[PDB]
Amino acid sequence: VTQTMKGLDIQKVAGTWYSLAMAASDISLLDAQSAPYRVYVEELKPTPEGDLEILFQKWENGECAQKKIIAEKTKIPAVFKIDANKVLVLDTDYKKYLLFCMENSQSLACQCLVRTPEVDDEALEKFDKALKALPMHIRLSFNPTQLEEQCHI
Amino acid sequence: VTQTMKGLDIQKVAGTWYSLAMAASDISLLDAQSAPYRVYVEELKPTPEGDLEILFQKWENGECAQKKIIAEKTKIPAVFKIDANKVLVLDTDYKKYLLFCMENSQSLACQCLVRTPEVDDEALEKFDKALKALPMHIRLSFNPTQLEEQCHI
Ligand SMILES: CCCCCCCCCCCC(=O)O
Ligand SMILES: CCCCCCCCCCCC(=O)O
Ligand SMILES: [Cl-]
Ligand SMILES: [Cl-]
Repeated sequence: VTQTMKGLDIQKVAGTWYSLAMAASDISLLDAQSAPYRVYVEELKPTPEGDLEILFQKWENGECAQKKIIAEKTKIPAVFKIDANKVLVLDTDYKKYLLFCMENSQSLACQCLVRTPEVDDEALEKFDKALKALPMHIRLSFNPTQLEEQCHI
Repeated sequence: VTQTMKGLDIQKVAGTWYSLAMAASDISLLDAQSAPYRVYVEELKPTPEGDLEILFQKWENGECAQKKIIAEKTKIPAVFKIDANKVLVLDTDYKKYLLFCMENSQSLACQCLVRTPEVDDEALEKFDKALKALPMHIRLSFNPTQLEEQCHI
């Protein structure tokens, strides 16, 4: 991944987000409700030290689980680390959309986050543009009804 | 779907094809190996009367089944009917790629077929252009190894 947000101000990503689209290098990373990278972002909670707490939903064992993880800052404002993985922030306008990618050490999943439960065509175009450079083999997007449901069911 | 092949000569689609990419209006139409529209085209066998016999693979009950169906001609050269559905041929150059869609009566799945087990970037661009007009919520594509395996496993 060679696209990062220049000048990212992590404090201004605080608050509510919706996983409007997802994409991944391998079909099995997103194909089932219980696939490893099928994660629905709910809320971003930046810390004063500049770590990113993430609230998300994940389907585990026929149930939509509410989950929490800390992404630790690095020397690069647009790149965080997660234990189990790099999180890279590609692009955001803070008020409407955020594009990000997660990568292990060849598995890659990226999302288009939006602030409201609405299909934002401009944000999906930028998402689409950013993926043109990436070896993606699965793409999902969700309608506004799914965006307001637990695990987008 | 409002894109059909003007002047389609059904006889010249005869022979070998590979399902390089698939897309569908609903995630559950393509998300599992056993999803209803997860069909891998193998061979097209036009009949003299101008019907289209289709050989395809489908994963049923932990097994890759070899299957056969007849798409009946209509008054439109680019549109066929299948019992269980309209099949529409959007675009083909006969020698390299064929784009088609299947629709019931709101469910819609489209494929990019190629002649050889190769990622044809030009054909994927046209596939991408044709889908811009369609309400797709899932896209898959397959690498050359998967293209040469039963059910693209
Ligand atoms: C602005 C960055 C958004 C990052 C969201 C990443 C989601 C973390 C998912 C971790 C997977 C898991 O813990 O099961
Ligand atoms: C040029 C047209 C290509 C058409 C291929 C259609 C595939 C048919 C799949 C039917 C589904 C089923 O019978 O289970
Ligand atoms: Cl999209
Ligand atoms: Cl594609």
